Amino acid sequence: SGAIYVGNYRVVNRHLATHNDWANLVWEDSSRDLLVSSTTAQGCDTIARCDCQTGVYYCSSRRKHYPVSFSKPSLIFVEASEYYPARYQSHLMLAVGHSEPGDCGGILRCQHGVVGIVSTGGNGLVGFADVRDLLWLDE
Ligand SMILES: COc1ccccc1[C@H](N)C(=O)N1CCC[C@H](C(N)=O)C1
Ligand SMILES: [Zn+2]
Repeated sequence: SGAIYVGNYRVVNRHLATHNDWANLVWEDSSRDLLVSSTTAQGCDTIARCDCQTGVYYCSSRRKHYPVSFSKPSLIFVEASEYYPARYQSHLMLAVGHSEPGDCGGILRCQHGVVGIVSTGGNGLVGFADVRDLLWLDE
């Protein structure tokens, strides 16, 4: 679990969105596994606006933050899970690192701010849903 809180927005994995998220919906995209809802209080996270390929992510199944090198956002085939059939997920970046299903939502960040959140994993890989192209999150 986990979310990004920027301005009056809450960014979560679409597959983990709550009923309150759907009832206060701003935008959602199943192909990216992202959903954004509106919040009453203002958030403290800042979104990175860069092309960094190194950063640090939070792994809840280890209570640890790990530094990683990650690929550029791309269209990647993701195997069938209990939340989605086997499909191509877009705007996804891969890194070598530990992940388990409940790790989705953990933040990946670089020197400029938040880059994205954990969305996929398995076999010593972790995939992050990028949010750096969503310029409207800052307005
Ligand atoms: C962090 O997730 C994992 C980590 C290790 C092993 C396996 C997993 C998950 N079975 C996983 O990859 N997904 C399940 C949740 C939906 C994901 C998606 N965005 O399509 C795919
Ligand atoms: Zn950066």
